[PDB]
Amino acid sequence: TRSSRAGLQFPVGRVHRLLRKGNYAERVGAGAPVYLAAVLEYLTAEILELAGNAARDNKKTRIIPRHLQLAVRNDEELNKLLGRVTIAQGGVLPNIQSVLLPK
Amino acid sequence: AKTRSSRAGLQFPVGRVHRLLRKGNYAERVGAGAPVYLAAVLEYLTAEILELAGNAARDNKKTRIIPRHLQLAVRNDEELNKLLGRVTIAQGGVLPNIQSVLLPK
Amino acid sequence: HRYRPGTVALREIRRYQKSTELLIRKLPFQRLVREIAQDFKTDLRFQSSAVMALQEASEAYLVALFEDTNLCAIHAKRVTIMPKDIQLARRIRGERA
Amino acid sequence: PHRYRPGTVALREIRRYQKSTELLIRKLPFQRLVREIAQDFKTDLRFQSSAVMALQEASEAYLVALFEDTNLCAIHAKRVTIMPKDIQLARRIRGER
Amino acid sequence: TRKESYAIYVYKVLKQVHPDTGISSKAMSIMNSFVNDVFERIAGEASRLAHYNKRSTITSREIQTAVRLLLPGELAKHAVSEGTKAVTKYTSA
Amino acid sequence: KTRKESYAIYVYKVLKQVHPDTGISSKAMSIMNSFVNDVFERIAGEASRLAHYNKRSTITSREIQTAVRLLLPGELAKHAVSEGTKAVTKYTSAK
Amino acid sequence: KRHRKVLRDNIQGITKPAIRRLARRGGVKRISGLIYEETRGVLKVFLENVIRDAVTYTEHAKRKTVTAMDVVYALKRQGRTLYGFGG
Amino acid sequence: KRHRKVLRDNIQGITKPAIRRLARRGGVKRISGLIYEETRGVLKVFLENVIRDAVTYTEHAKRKTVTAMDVVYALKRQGRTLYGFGG
DNA sequence: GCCTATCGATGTATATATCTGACACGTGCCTGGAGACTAGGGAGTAATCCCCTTGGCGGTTAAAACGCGGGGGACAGCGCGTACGTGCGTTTAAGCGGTGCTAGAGCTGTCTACGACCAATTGAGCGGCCTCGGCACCGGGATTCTGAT
DNA sequence: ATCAGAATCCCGGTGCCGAGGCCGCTCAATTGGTCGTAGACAGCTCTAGCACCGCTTAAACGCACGTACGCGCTGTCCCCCGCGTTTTAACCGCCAAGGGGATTACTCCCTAGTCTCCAGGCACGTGTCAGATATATACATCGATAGGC
Repeated sequence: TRSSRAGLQFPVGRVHRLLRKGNYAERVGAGAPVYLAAVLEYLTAEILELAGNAARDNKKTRIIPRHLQLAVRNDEELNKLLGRVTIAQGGVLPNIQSVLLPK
Repeated sequence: AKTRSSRAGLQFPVGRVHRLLRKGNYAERVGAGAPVYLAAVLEYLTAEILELAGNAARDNKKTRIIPRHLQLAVRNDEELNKLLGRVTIAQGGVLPNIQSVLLPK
Repeated sequence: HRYRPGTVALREIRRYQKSTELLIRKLPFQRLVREIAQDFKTDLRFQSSAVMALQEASEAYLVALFEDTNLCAIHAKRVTIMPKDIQLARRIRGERA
Repeated sequence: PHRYRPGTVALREIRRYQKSTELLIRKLPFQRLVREIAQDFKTDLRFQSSAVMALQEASEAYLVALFEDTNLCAIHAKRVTIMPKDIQLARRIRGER
Repeated sequence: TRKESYAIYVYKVLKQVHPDTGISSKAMSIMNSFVNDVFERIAGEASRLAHYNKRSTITSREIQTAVRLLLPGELAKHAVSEGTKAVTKYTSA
Repeated sequence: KTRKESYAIYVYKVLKQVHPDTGISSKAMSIMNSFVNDVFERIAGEASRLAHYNKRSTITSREIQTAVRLLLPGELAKHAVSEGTKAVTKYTSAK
Repeated sequence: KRHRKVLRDNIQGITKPAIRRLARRGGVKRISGLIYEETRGVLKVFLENVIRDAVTYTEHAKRKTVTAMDVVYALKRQGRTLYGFGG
Repeated sequence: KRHRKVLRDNIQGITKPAIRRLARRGGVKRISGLIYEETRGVLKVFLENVIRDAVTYTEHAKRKTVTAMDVVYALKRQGRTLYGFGG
């Protein structure tokens, strides 16, 4: 299995089938989907690392769709990647502008 | 005849479009009805724009069509403004537009 | 007692931004979604998830309009948003020309 | 001495530049500015003649559509002068940060 | 060397519509970019539709359900009319 | 019946490596299932245009590296090149 | 009281405190009164542009049921991609 | 006069009446004075986001010359598609 | 104290006159579209399957609706005063052309290693089943603000 | 800064049902051999890029005057918010189908495939008029102090 021969978690073959059946090219090189699964794996490992910190920020052990909305919006480099994506059952960030507070 | 563009009654190519569908990796089996349909829809859009350019090109009294005329036509027509919403045309200028607040009274 | 005007709304904004569920009523929304289907094709059916997904892209468009509108009505030295503020904030985003 | 009322040369200036279609920024200072930005990313970069031109048209129309959308915010504040708080509003509404 | 373009095919449509109107090269290079820009908008959309519906082909119907998605109300209602006039005259031929 | 494919076990394997004492709701599991297929369509959808611009017909490992540095922002692209190149280099040396 | 009911216009189903609850999430302290006639016109002109895409996906697939991804694949056309609803 | 020249910062090459000519095309009658320090910061942060894409297309194609469609194919990534410059 | 006035003052519009540049137009020619054919599998069609959507009713229960009173805000008008525009003379570098080389694009021509292709084999990964504990949950006591003095 | 008051905040007890394993099981990933094309590599013209100067001519630069904005002020009106209380429709729960989604298996036409071919469509030259540019020429508008209401 190529998922362990590169030392990854995501399936190399399922991605490699999705690059041939998906008609993204005529030929798909063998170096491509092994490189592609790590890019997805680091980006998935980036999201849950900041999602799970929000779980301990509210003293929970399971990840609900609120904590993913808290991680992506607080981050500055993940928000440019998902600036147009809305997340279902997420709410918004708690912000109050300066003129709205009582004097 | 031999050419498919006459057999569809068009002017745009069909065999060129049929090659430019297959080698573009869109799908495995391009059906032979689609380049007849696709070359027609490309014609009507060009027949929409070139007719609207020469309307405004006549109003500045010029025989040729200039990119100022092409910016002036496709920003005037609302049905073309919704298609070309975020396309920048080189040598375009703008539409003439002054708001009513800045004018003197 | 009688609270002052302002500290009740500022308890709502501290409450609704903490919460994360739907703020539009479900059955009046799905009667709205069904009734604009008749202008394009009659006799359509809708799954129970498809008018749930159509709410979360309707709720998260008005919220991301009112957040853009409130920054406009701040900027004109006011505190109250207005229908003239919305038609500015729709003009700049390219939605309404 | 002849002198127009302040606020009338600009009205004749607007009705000249909306008729012309040439490039307002000159071709030589824009050519030297493009080369210094690429030097932080890659050294030893040549440029085609069109790629200085084709960068310039997409740099001007980004500014004019910005100067169209920072004008309306200044009218929204009952003003004419586009003070620089208007631009940092007008990029926020379009999502650019 | 050889560069495929559309400059003759925009010209014959131009003499079909405005028979006395010339066109500059800078205006012709816009349409040659514009004709190609409608192509990947439509064919990029018709490719996404056939993969979604588990098909593996692009017929003349998938173009018709990609044109109505892109173009607005008054423009798409005439493109489907002129498209169906073109296919039927080909299948009669 | 219908057997659908997903990314259910693969995200839950990754979450346990960086957080052992952490569960995940199925509602969030549908997000990361839809997050990866949004990203992987965006990268490979960009990798099709890269090989087509240079008139080539092969997605090798290079076009993904010049698609990762395009989509992703400034800081995240410096990591995914480093994570990506290490993955192929352990894969090429192994058999 | 009954002789005939009101049967209001189904756009007033998005009620006046419901719109008010949306602006409180959007960080607005004080709302006008003429906005309640306005924001129904925004949501009606917005759901028109999504359901028109949602029908044309379903009309092509020869179905009668606008499912979840006849909305998500319609929203991705408009660039406002939704997550969480599978696929 | 010469002992050393100024050699200004190349962002002041986009001169003060040049920016003023851009706002006159954009339908602005009266411009502020602090805007000339601002709009150089906008154009520098804008050309950074295009040339970063323009290099990475050329760096992949093993060339040293950012041609016309290493800008047009970089602008189409940002959604602001340009016409007229071929292809 | 106001509308008109009537000036020359700068500013565009309009006039023909002359001319340079790209615009079409002709040619030869070659790559690629068309004719032709045959094999295969995707798509059509029928048929059967069982979810699941639409229907309305009952009941309930909290949100929606209606009204009032007041106060905070939108609103306009006023007076300030500076930071703008305007114009002039002065200085400067963009424009242009013109030298100078040569990198570097673009080209052909080889040639071999890579990935498609196919068949064989088995286990990772699916659905389904199943169980247990994380979080909803409230009630009380504990707190933190709020408005009023 | 104090006072009392509503409204969160927590602590804890409860419990429910969704997540967490478990198992079986099959489509699909892997291993393997075959294979021919794409692509890497090398060698080759040569067009376009870069660097400086030389030079004319325009825009940019700067400075002062002042004036119309921006700006903050007061006052005033009212249109909002906030609470209190009827009112109604939403949520939930259910009955009750049955259309249609989505399953199967089959048939066949249509597409891809290679083959042979042959002009449509290219590059390139080549006249030539269509706009570029202008100066003149008239006609506008623009303040400005003038006049009379």
